[PDB]
Amino acid sequence: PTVEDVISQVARAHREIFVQEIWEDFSMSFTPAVREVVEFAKHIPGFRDLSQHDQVTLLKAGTFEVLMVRFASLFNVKDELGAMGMGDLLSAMFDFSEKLNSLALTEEELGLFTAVVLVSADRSGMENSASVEQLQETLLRALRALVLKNRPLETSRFTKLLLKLPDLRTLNNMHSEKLLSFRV
Amino acid sequence: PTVEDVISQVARAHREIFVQEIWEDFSMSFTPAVREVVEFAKHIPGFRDLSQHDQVTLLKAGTFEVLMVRFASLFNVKDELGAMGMGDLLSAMFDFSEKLNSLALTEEELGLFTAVVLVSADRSGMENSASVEQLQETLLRALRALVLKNRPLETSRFTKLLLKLPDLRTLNNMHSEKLLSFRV
Amino acid sequence: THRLITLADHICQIITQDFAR
Amino acid sequence: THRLITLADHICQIITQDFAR
Repeated sequence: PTVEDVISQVARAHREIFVQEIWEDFSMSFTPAVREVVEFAKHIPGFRDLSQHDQVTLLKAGTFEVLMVRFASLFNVKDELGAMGMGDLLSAMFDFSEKLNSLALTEEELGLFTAVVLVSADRSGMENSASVEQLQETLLRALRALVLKNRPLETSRFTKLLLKLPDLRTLNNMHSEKLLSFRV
Repeated sequence: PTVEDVISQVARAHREIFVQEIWEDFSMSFTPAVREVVEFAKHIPGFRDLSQHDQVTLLKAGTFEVLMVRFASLFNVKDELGAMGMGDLLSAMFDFSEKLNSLALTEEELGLFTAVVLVSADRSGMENSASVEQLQETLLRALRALVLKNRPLETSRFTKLLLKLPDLRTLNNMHSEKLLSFRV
Repeated sequence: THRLITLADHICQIITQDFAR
Repeated sequence: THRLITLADHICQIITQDFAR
């Protein structure tokens, strides 16, 4: 659809949807967060035209990275929780978010960036990888428009945002294997 | 008994007796180690004349600190295992052992120091705290003799060893609450 | 007792459970 | 599943079990 519809639709969905006791507490944070990401995805123009398999494959591949972006905003200035093994994670999450906040993304930019991250996940296992890619390009097209309407003289603004993607792949490849804990 | 008997007896006992897969592996290291400490204690002249309650009370109070001393030798030069939450522990254990190794204790000195650590544990709960104290003094008496026969010009050698005790109390007070994990 | 589960495996479980509801 | 136990509590257990044998 039109660049304006996509921006509007995504931004709206983003606005609406978003001792060892510490480890248990962190551990159960993820369940509602993952469900928030799943609901957001459903509001992304074209996501629910992908096959069930491809939808599910993208969320599995891309949800951790989206959570890295969401934590980013939910961080701080001050900021510990090292002793649970979430040390190098939440400390990696802090440094990433610092970087992200330097861009000073508006809520529309952040919402649309977040959507770009989800559909920019690794595509190993796609039934129709081409459909996933058309969706990615649609979203990146909108993001580029948005960013250039917003800041015409910063022409590498979109470039900087796109550079967050390798970073997210790295955080993903290093920390998605961190252990959670749930009292049986 | 005589200073020579104590040194001999303790030194001998010391010589004779001494992903998440990493966390499980570390976790089960402690069980034989704790049993080694319990057997050592039984060879300490006068330990088994303390009441069962006092014996048990000392091992509970003092075994973690003894393990800190044992790890000390079983460390290295190079040296990771941060991600399990044993980060600030094994890293505290590294710095303590560095300090300990600078003294360059002989095996007799280390053996007798180790015994001093066990019986120098916090005495909250002692049926006969005076008996525990006479034992402590006996062992410190021997250690002082030993250290001064060995290095007569370093007169603060025994002083430096005694300064490891507050350190051990601190490591104890900070890290004894670290979580272990055992597959049920 | 506790269930120890990787952050990645928890994510797939929740996605799977969410799509089966 | 797993049992999560503090290093301190594991130590007392092992001492207790060892003295009861």
